[PDB]
Amino acid sequence: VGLSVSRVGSAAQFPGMKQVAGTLKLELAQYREVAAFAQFGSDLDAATQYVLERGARLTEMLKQKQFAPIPIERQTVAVYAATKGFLDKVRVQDIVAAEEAVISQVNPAVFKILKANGKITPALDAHLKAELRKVKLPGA
Amino acid sequence: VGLSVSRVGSAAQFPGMKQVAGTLKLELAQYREVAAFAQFGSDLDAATQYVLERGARLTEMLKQKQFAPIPIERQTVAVYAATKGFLDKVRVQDIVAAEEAVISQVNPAVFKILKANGKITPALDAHLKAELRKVKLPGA
Amino acid sequence: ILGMDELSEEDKLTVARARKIQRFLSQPFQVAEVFTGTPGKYVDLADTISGFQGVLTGKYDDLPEMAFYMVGDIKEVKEKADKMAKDIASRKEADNKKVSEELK
Amino acid sequence: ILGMDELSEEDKLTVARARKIQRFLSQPFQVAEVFTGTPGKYVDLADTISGF
Amino acid sequence: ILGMDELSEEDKLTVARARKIQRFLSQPFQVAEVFTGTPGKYVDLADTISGF
Amino acid sequence: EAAAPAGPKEFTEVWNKKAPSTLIVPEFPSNYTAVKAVGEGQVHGDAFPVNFYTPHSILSQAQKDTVVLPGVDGYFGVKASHVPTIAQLKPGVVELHSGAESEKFFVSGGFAFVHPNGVTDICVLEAATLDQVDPAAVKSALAAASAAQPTDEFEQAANRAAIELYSALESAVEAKA
Amino acid sequence: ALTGLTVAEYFRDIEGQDVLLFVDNIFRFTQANSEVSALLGRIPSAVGYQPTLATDLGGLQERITTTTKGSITSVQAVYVPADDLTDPAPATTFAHLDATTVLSR
Amino acid sequence: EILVTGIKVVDLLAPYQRGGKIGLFGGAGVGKTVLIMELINNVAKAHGGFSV
Amino acid sequence: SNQAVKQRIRAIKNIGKITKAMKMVAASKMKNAQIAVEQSRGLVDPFVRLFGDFPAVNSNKSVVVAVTSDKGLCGGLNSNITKYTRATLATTESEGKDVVVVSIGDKGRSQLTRIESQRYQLAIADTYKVRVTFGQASLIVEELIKHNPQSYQILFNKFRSAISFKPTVATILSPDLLEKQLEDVTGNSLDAYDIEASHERSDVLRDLTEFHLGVTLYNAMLENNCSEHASRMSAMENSTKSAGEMLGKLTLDYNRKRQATITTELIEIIAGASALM
Repeated sequence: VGLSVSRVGSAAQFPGMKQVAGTLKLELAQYREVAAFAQFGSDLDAATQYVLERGARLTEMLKQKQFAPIPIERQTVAVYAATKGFLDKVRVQDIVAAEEAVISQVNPAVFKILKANGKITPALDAHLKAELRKVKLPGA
Repeated sequence: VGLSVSRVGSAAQFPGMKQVAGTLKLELAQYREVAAFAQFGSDLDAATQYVLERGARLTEMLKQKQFAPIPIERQTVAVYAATKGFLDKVRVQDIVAAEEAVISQVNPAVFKILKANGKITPALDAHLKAELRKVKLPGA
Repeated sequence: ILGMDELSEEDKLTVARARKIQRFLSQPFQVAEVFTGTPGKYVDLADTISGFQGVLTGKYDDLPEMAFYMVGDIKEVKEKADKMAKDIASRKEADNKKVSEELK
Repeated sequence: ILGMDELSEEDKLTVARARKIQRFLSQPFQVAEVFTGTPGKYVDLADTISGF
Repeated sequence: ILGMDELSEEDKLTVARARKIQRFLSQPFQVAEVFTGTPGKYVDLADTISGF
Repeated sequence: EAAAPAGPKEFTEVWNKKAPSTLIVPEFPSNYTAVKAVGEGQVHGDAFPVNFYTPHSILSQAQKDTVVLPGVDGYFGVKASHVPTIAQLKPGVVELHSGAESEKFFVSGGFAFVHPNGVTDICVLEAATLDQVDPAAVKSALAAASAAQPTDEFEQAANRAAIELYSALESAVEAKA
Repeated sequence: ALTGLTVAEYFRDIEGQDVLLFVDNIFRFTQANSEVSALLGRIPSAVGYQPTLATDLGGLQERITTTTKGSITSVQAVYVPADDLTDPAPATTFAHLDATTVLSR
Repeated sequence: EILVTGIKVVDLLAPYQRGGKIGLFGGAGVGKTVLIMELINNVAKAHGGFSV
Repeated sequence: SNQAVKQRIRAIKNIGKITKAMKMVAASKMKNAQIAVEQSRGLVDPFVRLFGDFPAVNSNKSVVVAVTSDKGLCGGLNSNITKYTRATLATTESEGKDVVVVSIGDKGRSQLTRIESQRYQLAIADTYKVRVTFGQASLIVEELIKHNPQSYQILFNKFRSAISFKPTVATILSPDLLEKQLEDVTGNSLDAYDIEASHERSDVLRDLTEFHLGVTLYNAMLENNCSEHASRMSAMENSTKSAGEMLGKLTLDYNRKRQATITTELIEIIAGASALM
């Protein structure tokens, strides 16, 4: 994600993604910087460890299995529920279950709204904050 | 020795020399990995320094003297003397003084038997196990 | 090969000054704001000479490296150092008093 | 890298001797007097053999 | 660089497991029984997956 | 009298105010010990715990029922619920007894403590066992010590310590079982 | 190796069998084709190789496939010239290799 | 699909694609010819196909 | 120009084997001190369960001792306690006390002179030449005892394991001036300990705090030695990885330069030949 740039598509994309995607870019850039700064674990600052936890969480969120297309409405929710909290309860491991878990356990009515509207309205932002806390997450 | 290989291998090696060269190149292969550690001579590990001084035994054993062709029996006698440990009392820089203190010292009885025999019999092995003990090697 | 630990203290001073003036040549552009969201900054020549003379002599040695990254000039460096310090503690407290109850 | 502290006083002797050898393989020539400052030496062979 | 008895119990069980797996990857080959004596053993796939 | 309320747990909050906040608080030797002084108990019968120490070794930390310390007012024995004690020891023998077994260790001079919890902390520099000492050169060592008598007070103190140490070694080598 | 492919193709298509092939040291087939394409006067390509390297190696490796009749699985030993995987002979070889098997000392 | 050659390591770890190409990074004396002969013997014994 | 990148590969590869040797040296020497540190840990608990732990006391004169290493291959060790020296010397100053900063080790005078030189008096070097011995500790303690401060602070890294090095302040107070004064809680908590000394308590506590300073300074310059071997181990396995990745990048650049040179000098021959015939 450091060398991969596409500057015609940014500010030309799906804006409901683009709300959380800039924050996602900053968290991935911070994870790149602190992973370069800690190629080996000897110094613990207890707030940079929040970055090193969040980045290894988001790296596990973004990676996927082969031949598996994911539509943009099932992608905005899965990056929304990871750029924010709602997923720090697992260490790093069962996010491979947690992404399909949060895809399954949300109302599929919100997917039509987030697809047709184009962006995360506050009328849908409060629903997105509301649904994301009742999740039966398999990670504990 | 680390690069120069024979693709035939030991299959056409002289037997008797095959009894000793396999251990010789094994200790030398351990030596070339424990090489470039002789400059930290003050720091021992008591076993890496044993194979280091044995590699220094054998690497200064195989020196030649400018159109000095040696018959195979004297070669394998000097290799057995350096390999099993009969020159561990000899220091590093006087083995080329200690080779002739084996070859000029033991009788030509063992040499003709080793040439006409074709392999070191355990009777001949025990013969030269004691015959190597009664020679004037430069020890102190 | 060795790291910043092996170097002497004047060489750590040189390395710290060099990293500050190495990040300080960066600026966000007014044409790069179409893919970044950061507003572009025009830097006057007197402000360049002020900021770079200051980081050469050592008027701003207390500031970290990231205070000089993507900044206009030496006023905005300390303005970003104010912002950089502030978020290191205030990071929390958004649980209640939100619009995200159901009835409004 | 380090600087001659970690050779356990066996290799330090040959380092000092090799520095003496590298300095002793200099020779001010009879034609090279106009280059540095020094008149030239025609060194005989036995001097070199016994010196080294 | 630390010692054989140094590592924990969570890893040295895997050290024993890898040191018994890596020798288990070997196989007697039927074309080499003309100078090894032991006859070869052709292994199926499902038996390999289950027994590994 | 005690107008400085110091302490390791108070040092954390007075360290948080002047040092920058990026560093962990440094540790203290109170965090690396658990056997305390006023922790009441630690006797549990006749076996009281013994912390026999030495700068270069630890020769005993197991529990004993009798320890005899060569104190400067004489040898005295330590029991389970012993008195709280700060004892400067003469150069002599300490006596380690756990019961029917008895092992004797010659000590070179150094303090010894008993705290109110019945635990002991024997703190001597060179604790030489009697099996590694000799009875041969001790008389020659005293003959050296009973010879050089100059006027310096420093040499007088060191030589008197030599006489007392060698005579204690003689008394603790001649009467052995 | 085209003669080897012909006897393997007769064992695949006519006999209907599941044939193995062993191209011995495919880098020397690359070297022989480089020699015949430097011989005829064609301009040599990168580092020293023939200009027809990719197509005259793909003329060999693409008769080695599965068929509805049978299959040909080929086990080619690959030697890397300077032990460099940026060299064009292993770079043009490894775009056809499916499974590599490292033998160790 | 997969080609069951019979060896545990080349059927388990790096499987032989039936119909595909195989790379051997051999050397000298590491038993590459014994590996070739055992592969031929196993495929001709089980899968009913010859070798070249 | 292709001769530079081959000799640079030659340099970086032997630097890699040098650090692959010195990681063995440091991780070996960490273990031969490990049969002594827990033994030198024997005398550090009775004094702190006897004297308590009272660092934050308003001393009038104080000798802070920051013991460092000898050879500067530390790796997060010497400058760590150099900043910890001012970080634990600044929270303790409130009324302008006399401060005598003492550094043990050759890498103490190279760093502590920069920040605190006006309060810097003694620099004890070559202390890890052979090993650590208790009479050396008694001698450096006596050279501190020539002056009569009101307290001592001993800055040293506690070797807990090969990853964690938390620096510690070991506290040694002045016997009649501050040690017996700080024990005054509803009388004296020391007087329950019955004295068995020759003279009074006032000159046996002098002997006790001199022994306490000597023991804890011995423990400090042993634990700093073992954590120095551990930190040189943790630094020589980063130089090995660094001279591994640098060697990989230079080997890739050597291969690219090799291919570019052989292609250019082949193009040279073909352009020389086809423009002839």
